[PDB]
Amino acid sequence: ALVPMVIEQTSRGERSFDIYSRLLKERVIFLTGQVEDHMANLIVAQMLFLEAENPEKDIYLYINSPGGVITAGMSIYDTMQFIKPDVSTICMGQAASMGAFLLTAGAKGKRFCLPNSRVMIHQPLGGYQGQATDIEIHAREILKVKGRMNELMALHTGQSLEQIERDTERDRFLSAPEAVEYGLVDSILTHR
Amino acid sequence: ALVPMVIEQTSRGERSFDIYSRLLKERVIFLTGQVEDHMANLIVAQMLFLEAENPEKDIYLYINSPGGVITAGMSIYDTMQFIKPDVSTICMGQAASMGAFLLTAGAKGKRFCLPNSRVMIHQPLGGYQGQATDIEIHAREILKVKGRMNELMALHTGQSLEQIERDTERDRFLSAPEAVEYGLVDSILTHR
Amino acid sequence: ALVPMVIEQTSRGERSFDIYSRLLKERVIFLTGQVEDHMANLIVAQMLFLEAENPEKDIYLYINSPGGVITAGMSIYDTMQFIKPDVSTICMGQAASMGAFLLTAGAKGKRFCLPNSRVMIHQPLGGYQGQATDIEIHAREILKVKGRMNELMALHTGQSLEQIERDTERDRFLSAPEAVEYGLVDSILTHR
Amino acid sequence: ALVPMVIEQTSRGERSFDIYSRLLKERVIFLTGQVEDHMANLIVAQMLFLEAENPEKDIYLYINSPGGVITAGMSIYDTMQFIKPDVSTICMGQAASMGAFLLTAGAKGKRFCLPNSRVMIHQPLGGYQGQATDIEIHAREILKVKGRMNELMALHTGQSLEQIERDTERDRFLSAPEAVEYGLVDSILTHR
Amino acid sequence: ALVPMVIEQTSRGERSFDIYSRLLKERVIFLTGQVEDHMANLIVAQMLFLEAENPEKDIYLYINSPGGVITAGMSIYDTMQFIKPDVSTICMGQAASMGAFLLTAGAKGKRFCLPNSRVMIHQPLGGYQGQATDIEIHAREILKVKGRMNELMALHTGQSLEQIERDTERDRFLSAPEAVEYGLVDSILTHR
Amino acid sequence: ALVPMVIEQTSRGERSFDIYSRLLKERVIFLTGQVEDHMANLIVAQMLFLEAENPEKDIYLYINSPGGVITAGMSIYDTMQFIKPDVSTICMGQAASMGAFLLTAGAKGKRFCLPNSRVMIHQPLGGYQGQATDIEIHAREILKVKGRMNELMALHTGQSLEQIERDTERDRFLSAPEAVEYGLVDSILTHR
Amino acid sequence: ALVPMVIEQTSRGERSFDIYSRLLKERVIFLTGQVEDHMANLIVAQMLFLEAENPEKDIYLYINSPGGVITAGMSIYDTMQFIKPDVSTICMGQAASMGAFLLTAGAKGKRFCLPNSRVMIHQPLGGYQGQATDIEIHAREILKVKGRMNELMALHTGQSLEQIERDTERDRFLSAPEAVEYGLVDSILTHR
Amino acid sequence: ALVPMVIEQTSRGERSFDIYSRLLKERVIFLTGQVEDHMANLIVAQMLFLEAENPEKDIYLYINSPGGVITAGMSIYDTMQFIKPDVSTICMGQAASMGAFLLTAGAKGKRFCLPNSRVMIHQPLGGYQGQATDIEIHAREILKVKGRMNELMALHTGQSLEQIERDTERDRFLSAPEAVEYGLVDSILTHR
Amino acid sequence: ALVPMVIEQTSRGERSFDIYSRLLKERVIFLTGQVEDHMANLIVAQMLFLEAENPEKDIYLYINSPGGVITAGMSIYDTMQFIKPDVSTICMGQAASMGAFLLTAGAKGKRFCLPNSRVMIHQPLGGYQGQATDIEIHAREILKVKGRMNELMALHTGQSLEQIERDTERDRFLSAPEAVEYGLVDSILTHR
Amino acid sequence: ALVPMVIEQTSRGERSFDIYSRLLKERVIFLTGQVEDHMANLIVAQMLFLEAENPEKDIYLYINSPGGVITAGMSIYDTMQFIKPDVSTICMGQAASMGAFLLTAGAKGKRFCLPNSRVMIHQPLGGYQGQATDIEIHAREILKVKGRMNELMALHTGQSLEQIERDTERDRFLSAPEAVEYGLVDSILTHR
Repeated sequence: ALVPMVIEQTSRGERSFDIYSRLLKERVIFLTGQVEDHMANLIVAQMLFLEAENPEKDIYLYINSPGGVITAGMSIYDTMQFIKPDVSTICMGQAASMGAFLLTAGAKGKRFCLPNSRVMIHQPLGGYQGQATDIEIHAREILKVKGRMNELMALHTGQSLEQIERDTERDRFLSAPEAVEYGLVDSILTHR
Repeated sequence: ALVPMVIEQTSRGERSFDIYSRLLKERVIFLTGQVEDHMANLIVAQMLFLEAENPEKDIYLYINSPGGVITAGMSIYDTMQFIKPDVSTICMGQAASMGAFLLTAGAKGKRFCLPNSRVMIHQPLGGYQGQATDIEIHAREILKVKGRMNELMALHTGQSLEQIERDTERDRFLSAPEAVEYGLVDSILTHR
Repeated sequence: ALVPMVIEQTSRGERSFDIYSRLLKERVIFLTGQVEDHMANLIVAQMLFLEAENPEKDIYLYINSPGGVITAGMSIYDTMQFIKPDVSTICMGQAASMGAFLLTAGAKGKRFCLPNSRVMIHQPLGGYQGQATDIEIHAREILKVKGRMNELMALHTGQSLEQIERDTERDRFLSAPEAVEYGLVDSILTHR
Repeated sequence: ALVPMVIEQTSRGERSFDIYSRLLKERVIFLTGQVEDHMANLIVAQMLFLEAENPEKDIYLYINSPGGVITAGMSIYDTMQFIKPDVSTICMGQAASMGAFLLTAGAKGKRFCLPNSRVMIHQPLGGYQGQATDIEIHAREILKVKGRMNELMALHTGQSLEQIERDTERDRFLSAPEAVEYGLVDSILTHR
Repeated sequence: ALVPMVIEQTSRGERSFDIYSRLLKERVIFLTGQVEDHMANLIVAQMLFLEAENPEKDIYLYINSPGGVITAGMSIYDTMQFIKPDVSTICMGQAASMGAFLLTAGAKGKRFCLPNSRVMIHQPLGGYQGQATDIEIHAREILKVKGRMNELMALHTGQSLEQIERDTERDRFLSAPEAVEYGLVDSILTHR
Repeated sequence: ALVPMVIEQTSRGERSFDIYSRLLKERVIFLTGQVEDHMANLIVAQMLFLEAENPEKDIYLYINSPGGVITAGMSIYDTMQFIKPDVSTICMGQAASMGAFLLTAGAKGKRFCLPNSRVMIHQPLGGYQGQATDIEIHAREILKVKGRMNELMALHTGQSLEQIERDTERDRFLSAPEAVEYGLVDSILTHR
Repeated sequence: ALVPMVIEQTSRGERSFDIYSRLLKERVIFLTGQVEDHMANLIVAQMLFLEAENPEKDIYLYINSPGGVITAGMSIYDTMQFIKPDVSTICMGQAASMGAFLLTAGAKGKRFCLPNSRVMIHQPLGGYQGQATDIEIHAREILKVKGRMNELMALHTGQSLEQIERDTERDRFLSAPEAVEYGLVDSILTHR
Repeated sequence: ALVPMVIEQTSRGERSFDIYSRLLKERVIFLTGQVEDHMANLIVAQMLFLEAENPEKDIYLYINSPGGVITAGMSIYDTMQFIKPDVSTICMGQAASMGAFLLTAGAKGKRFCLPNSRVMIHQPLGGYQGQATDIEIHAREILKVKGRMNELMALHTGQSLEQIERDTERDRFLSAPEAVEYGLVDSILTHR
Repeated sequence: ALVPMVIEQTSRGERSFDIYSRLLKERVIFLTGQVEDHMANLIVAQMLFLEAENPEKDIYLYINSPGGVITAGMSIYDTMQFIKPDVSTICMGQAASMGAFLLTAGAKGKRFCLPNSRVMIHQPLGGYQGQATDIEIHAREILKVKGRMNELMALHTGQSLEQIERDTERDRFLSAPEAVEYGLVDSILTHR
Repeated sequence: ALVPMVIEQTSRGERSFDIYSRLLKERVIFLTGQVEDHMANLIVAQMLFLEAENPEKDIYLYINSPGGVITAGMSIYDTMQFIKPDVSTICMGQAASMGAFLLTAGAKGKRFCLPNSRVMIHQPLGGYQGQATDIEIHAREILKVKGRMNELMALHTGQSLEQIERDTERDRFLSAPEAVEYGLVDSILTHR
């Protein structure tokens, strides 16, 4: 019973559903832990599934994540922009590195975070071993990636590009009220 | 049978339910072991689930935990303070560190612990490796967290902030009667 | 087939039940292996369930275990004392250390053990590493626990406190007839 | 609950399927992780299954993978060309190495990638230990494969063979707009 | 969801089968990965099952494998020859070593491979440690096996025995068109 | 040459001694690295040897060390106090923990440190595992040692005892000028 | 001979020394590999030994090292400044990090490097684990060291302090001509 | 006897030196195995020692090595160019990578190799992990080194710079007669 | 005493040499173990040393070794062919692979083996991992070496090249008299 | 003092020799432990050394050995037969396997063993992994050795060849009196 069962009444009222499936039914998706490929593929499958179910309703994404692989994370980034319905992202716990990136990518006006949460941002990491010529190729690609993400942060936050450039040089930590002022989230949820 | 099944009768019931799901129906949630992200993620889902079923009834949270990750613990804390119904926390076994933190966060007047339990509190731990510049950044963040945790302790317990500041310098152990006197819990359950 | 199925009859049933669930239904709980947090947590859930189904009948606890974590063991102890129906404990195989402690915690007149069983008792173990200041703090806490466990032994067995302290300095082994004379159990079951 | 369940209505409505089975029903297949033999044996079974279900409709293949074993990739490669309905390949995240090989192999006019994706191509890798005579045999086989892979790239992309030969000498990275101009994909999906 | 489910309508309409069972029903068996005892044992059970289901219809065996244990593989070989209906083998990906051996053992006129596949053949491997007397016994046995394997290759392929012996001295790789000319397969499948 | 040889002339001039023996001859002892039993024993043998050669002349002890095991360190301390000639201690690099303790134990008026050195002091560390009874014994002994070390610090430095106790609760770092003002050393050497 | 012996004539001519001792005799000291405590201690012993032999003659220090422990490096630095004769440093191979620091510490007008050498400089690294209180203490100390390290660079190179701070934020590599222009060395040696 | 002793007569005849010292006396230095810091440091000492002994006589350097660290190899190179007597290099066994570089650095007209030797040349290897900004710094530095090594090859061999760049793209193996035509060596030694 | 000392008299009788040096003095060199770089390097030094001592006298090389790395072995081979005095090679125990190669390279008429010895010959081994292009480069170099080694076997033994080529396809073992007939050695030593 | 020094008087009397060198002087050689190549090589060097010293006097070889590699051991065997003076072998402790082989190889009439020593003999051990073709080559190679070892045993002991072959199929143990009767040794030593 790592994951409990719940029961809901309908017509027949017989069906029971793993608590996470019960939430998927209500259009709630959770993103937790490291961002990698298998995890991300599952999240994308859930979004495509909900898009098909009802193209006219919002999807709520709950984020609590330390970061992860950029390539994997970008498949979520693009799915969210490609599917028709809005995705509203809510930050709880933490949204760091790639987690923060996806958090700001939610529908404008619908980006919210709980009051004791933390958001942290920073330039991408990477590395390589090989011949001097291969090193050059791989170095150029990571720099292009850094530049591209810098452009997307400016687009979603409203900050100038140069300001974004300075702010990601070293780990930058933001409290929930700062994330609001900075422009990463629109508001802080407080009480029901 | 790591987890046994139980049987209940209702309308046409029948229906068997893993003993932990049987208790979820009674609005009982257990929090045990280390506080981490996957566990915490699941508890939050359970609280949202109960909040939706009946916004007007109390949720009982059983705590028996040695401590854990602060970020994960804060996710739980913020949900408890958001959802409409009261959460009544009961400490059994131990509530140490972050576990103690969540124990006192329950609804006022409803924080209760069993007579042979133990509660322990202490300032947060952490660390880092890197360039002197990055060490500075990370040191500032841990100090801010320490400060925030102390304010929340003072708020929930009624102690002055300085008293909280002195008492968490080193591990402080409290017996159940001491937790009551100090202000971490309101009362001790004895016999039905 | 690690755990076999059994079939029972009722009205319409039939009904197949993991052999351990079949016994939970008869108000029988088994406690085996090391006492720890996850397992203890489950024992507690089972006792609360049975208490609700029929507050007027006894619960039988079968004990066969080498010992374990005191904190986890205390949660079981407090629940046994809190709930309304008597809990009758039966020792088979062995009841050592924390296992022996819980054995004597059963309802008076209802503590029974099988004739070739063994009971062993001893003062608690522990340890620590750190600054001399931290060592003192932790040393005091273990001594407080030792004192508390002795009080409870004296209370439940009828021995004076001084006698309990002398007898637990080093491991002490008792045969079933010795446990009866000493006061840990009330009687020995032989043949039906 | 690693994979959530979804419920759909039909006549009776008794349909409960893991989200991936639910999407197979809509003719969507995902390819993620390394390309190997057990995985690229399940994809083949799924494509054959869909071909029979309806020989006149498109199959959608989502590709997000770093590369893999050429043999495994080739059984997929040949099945896609053999079966009657078009396979439309969509690149998300990354399509590197053998992953890119399969991406370009989809139906003409239907090869598309999301805007922040990456495609990377390069000559095949391998190795051997043994007698000089065996080394020669194995060296020849890998060179034949390199030659064959280059012909297939030229066929599908429209580049001359010599241009393909010059571009795969070292890891070549292409951004989504570059893949379009180069000829690996036909277009970029933007919004539904 | 490692293996997806598929639904099939009949009379009443309730059929849910793992995709691999769905294909067994169509008389398709898949042989992949290393050939060993447990897997070989399952392939034989499936063939006997189909033989009984309908003695007058062909069985299709899909082969994609690097090789394996001769002893285990020979139990598949003998079953294929014993049973009544023809077994048609199709090579995809690769058929190396023992894989190639089983490939050519299918019904004459029905051995077919896909165009980008590879087939590789070689003399058997083995080894031993022990006293000089034991080494001799084990050396003789492996040589008898080499002899028997060559006779069967010559029988099924039409090559003279001497030609088979020369060609298996060292790893020999054959492309799909060569396998056809050599006589390992009868033809190459192209498009539906 | 992990350690080089040097040549000096006396009478006949045939003197080639390892560089460390050459300096022992000038009544110079180097103490570096962790202070543990085998190494400390050698430091003591060297001091006894020098005392015998000339009871009226000073011995120079160079200190550069991160810490030690205390017991070993005390045998060095007591020897320095017991032998007749003054031991003048010089701190280069660092003198932490036990190293700092021995540094201040040098003859009054002769404690000196180089200008870019660091001195750090703190209360002793330790630990134990066992029965609650043994834990008590070991905890008492470490506290007695802490007390004794503080008395010796106050004696040698001129600080009040109360001040020493407060200052060793947490690691305290002192720059060379701070060591002078505090009273750990008498002066800073500058240039010959 | 891991290290060869050489023969030199004097008076009787019976002189056979380890080539490194032969060079110590010419007032040549080599500093190579990581800078740590045991090796640094030896370098200091050699300099004291040479200072005693002839206070009026220059000592030559050859440097080829990647870096090391700051504390160990400082004991070398202070001895060089303390002893009377000029120490002339020569860089061959590389002088990185702490090695670069010691290189510039040589007598003004006598710092020289070979033409294909490399010099690299950066801010110091460090780290720590523990209670938030201890983290603060250790973070403060590393920052103080960083500050001290910048003052000495500016002192020896003639650069302004602000310029030094900017230039050590991230590793900066200098070719031999750059080291001269920047002021780390006075000149480049070419041919005897 | 890892290394044997040999006897030679001068005056008194009492000379028994390790065979390698015996050859150092004849101005012969051997460079074997990987080039690294400690070994390179020793070669430099031998070369300086021989220059002093007799500035007018050639030094013979035997090379047999697979390659090594560029920095260490460069300190050898600079010494060869700095010291006054010519250094004649002779290659036996192999001179690969950095080993080949040093081979060509010998005095013009005196570079010679044995007839069955092999010489191999290639571009520098390296790598790095860290932030995109740090990658940018290190990648640039390895490219600067590559450029410098190519200039030195062209200078010593007489090849144009463009020709050197093309030839070091991938491992290039040369036989002794090829090394002569290319210009890495002046001639092949045959028989005494 | 892994290696014993022996005493011999010349003039004053003061000669005590390691038994291996005692035999080096008689112009005897032993070759045992694998032929690698460091060991081969020592043999070359010994042969150069003996050549200088007396250019007109034979050098005896005892061979007992299982194999080697070829490159190191070729430096031994070239030295034997360069130095003026004949080298007489004697095989005892075994001369396999590279050992056999060096055995046959000795002076004609002076190659001899003991009667119970074994000689074994085979084509060279090697391997490589990497891009298909690099595999091709490395795969060519190993074949050039195979070619050259066969050319030298034929030259020294008198066998035709075609015959050598056939005989080294697989391990070929020869007894002492067979080696004589084949032409690897000139004769068998029997008794003094 | 792993090995002690001993003093002897000769002429002047300045003689101090390791105890093993002292015994070599008396023509005593010890063979102990496993037989391998580095060890065997030393024994041969010692025997060649003694043969030269005095061709007319016996050499004593003490054997105490569990066995070892035949190839290495045969180099001792052949040297013993080649050199002019008789070699007398004495067995103490044990002479097993190859150790027994060498024991009987001593001069006829001079093979002696101590009364509680034990001797054990058995056919050769070995093994191989590879292609069936290589297995055959290596298997024949070990059988030839078995045959040759059998001939030599019969030659030295006087047993017929058929008897030797029957006796070595399984480990055969002989007490000292049986070794004498069998013919492995000539007699048993008793007391001086």
